[PDB]
Amino acid sequence: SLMRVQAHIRKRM
Amino acid sequence: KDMFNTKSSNGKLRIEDASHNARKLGLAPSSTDEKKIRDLYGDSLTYEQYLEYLTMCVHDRDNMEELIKMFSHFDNNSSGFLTKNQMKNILTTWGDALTEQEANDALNAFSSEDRINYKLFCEDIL
Amino acid sequence: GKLRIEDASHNARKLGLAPSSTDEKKIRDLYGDSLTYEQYLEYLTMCVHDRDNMEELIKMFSHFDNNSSGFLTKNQMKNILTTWGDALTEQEANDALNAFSNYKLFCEDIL
Amino acid sequence: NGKLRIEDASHNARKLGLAPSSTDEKKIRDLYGDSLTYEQYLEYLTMCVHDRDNMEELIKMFSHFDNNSSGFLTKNQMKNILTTWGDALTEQEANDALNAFSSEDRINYKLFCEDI
Repeated sequence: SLMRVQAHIRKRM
Repeated sequence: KDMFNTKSSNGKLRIEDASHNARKLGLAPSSTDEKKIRDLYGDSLTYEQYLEYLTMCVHDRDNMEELIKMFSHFDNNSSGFLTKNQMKNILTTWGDALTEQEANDALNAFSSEDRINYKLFCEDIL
Repeated sequence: GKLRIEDASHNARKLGLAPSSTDEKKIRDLYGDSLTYEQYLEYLTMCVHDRDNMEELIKMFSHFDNNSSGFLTKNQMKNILTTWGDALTEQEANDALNAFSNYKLFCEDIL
Repeated sequence: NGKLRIEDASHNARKLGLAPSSTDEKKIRDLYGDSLTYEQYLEYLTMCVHDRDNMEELIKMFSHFDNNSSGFLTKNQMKNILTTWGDALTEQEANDALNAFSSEDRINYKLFCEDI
């Protein structure tokens, strides 16, 4: 989902 | 049956060679599932552990397929790419919405001034 | 079992991993008319080998194809398969070549 | 400040569990000069994976022709293998690589594969 994409983007600081 | 295969090999199976097998099966194991399979069973796998690793790789291919399929719904430009503008609209409108700046920073860190390959984007994210 | 063998064969086909006629026979003989998930992964692995062995037999004949870009004789292909690169046994070379009389049309056939 | 990307790209790849060979590092520098964008970095990782996959195809062939399971093949034997199977190399490239590992005519293909 898009929720996954956003959480991964954020994990890259 | 493989006409060209030797005789040797066992006492476990190197996970690099397990990733090789999955890739030939039409999968694409990432570093994340390659890391958690090390951080669970080690540098080499038994046959049962190899099956679990393959299952893991099936889930991640299905996940990537869903994402690629998702972004393609906004592909008005025939096929292939999406603009940073369309991309930030998706990322700021829905879910745990990123802020305008967070959307800019991430897309600017990825690549080209106005055009983003969403297939490679999903590959990287997963 | 959980999926039908012909559904399993169609799946491999559209993965660019076409099963050989002999592989279709053997898989049914081993597991019946349907496959479990594990048996299907085994089946796919066999198809992988079919594809690889096909590409690497064709390339082997390309190394021996100085005769422009046509073919070779039954005798010299038997020597490539048996004595030069022992891809398959002498009896397996004899019988399979008896299905004719080019190489990349032969390799695609013994699938 | 900016003393070139490729060295850092190789470091990140090693941190991810990958291991870029000397050949891998030569190839990417030939393609995109001294530094990489993030997309060019992703292609780098993909290229490493493909090159390791290609290497596994060849260690399979090298083993096939190693009859008495010696672990050894001659240069001419390997040259023939390298120029026909996998991502086939040219004759020029093949024994060029063989003559860089080299010294002896018989080569340990196991050690040769894990060094390219």
